[PDB]
Amino acid sequence: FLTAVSSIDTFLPVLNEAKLQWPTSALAASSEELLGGYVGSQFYLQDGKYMQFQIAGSSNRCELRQMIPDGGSEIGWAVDDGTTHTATSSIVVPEQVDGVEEVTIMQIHSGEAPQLRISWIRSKSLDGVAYEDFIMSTVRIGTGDSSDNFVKTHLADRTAGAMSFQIDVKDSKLTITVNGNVVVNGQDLSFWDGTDSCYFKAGAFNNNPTSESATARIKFAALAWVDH
Repeated sequence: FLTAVSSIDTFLPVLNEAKLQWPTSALAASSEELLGGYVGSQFYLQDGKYMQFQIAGSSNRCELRQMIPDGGSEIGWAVDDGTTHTATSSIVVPEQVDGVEEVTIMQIHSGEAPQLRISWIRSKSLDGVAYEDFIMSTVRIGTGDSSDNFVKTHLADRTAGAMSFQIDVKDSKLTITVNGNVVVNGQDLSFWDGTDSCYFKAGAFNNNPTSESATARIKFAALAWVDH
């Protein structure tokens, strides 16, 4: 059998506060199943140290969804409760195979929409400028579909080596730090004031692939979700 992510200590804190959704939004493994050695080609310990997610198919996913710790049910939090909600990761995004076009690797999501997606993108124009093989943030500042509902930012070109991300939400402001540098500084989340159903996600959520069989693959060297 492939080696399970829970066979080492590194990911136990996040697995204790997550369920796995795979290959759709439906539950694949409870927190206790994750801590108890759930494993497959979609979710296994790679190179002895990475929690690796793999998924093919349009809008399919292999993704952790934040839960109340210690076997609890789904968590929901607010963007302006006075605390800081923080997700920290170290991610190796390998070169993606032909057919994979965009992979969402971290989110803030709520009952009805994603407040934030961090995604790898093969190629895209942002604000009249072309970028290739890069990491992007997409923030929703409304629920509609026109462009005024989104703020998109080039976070970094994809690197061979691990790339760290810190997502901080405090007092209706979002900050994203990449490799220790603030890239998104205090993006307004006040559109979501009153929402108490937000939560973190991380893994691989395959968006708009050109082929249904192309398998997205994302490796986490570290992942934690905390409330300060």
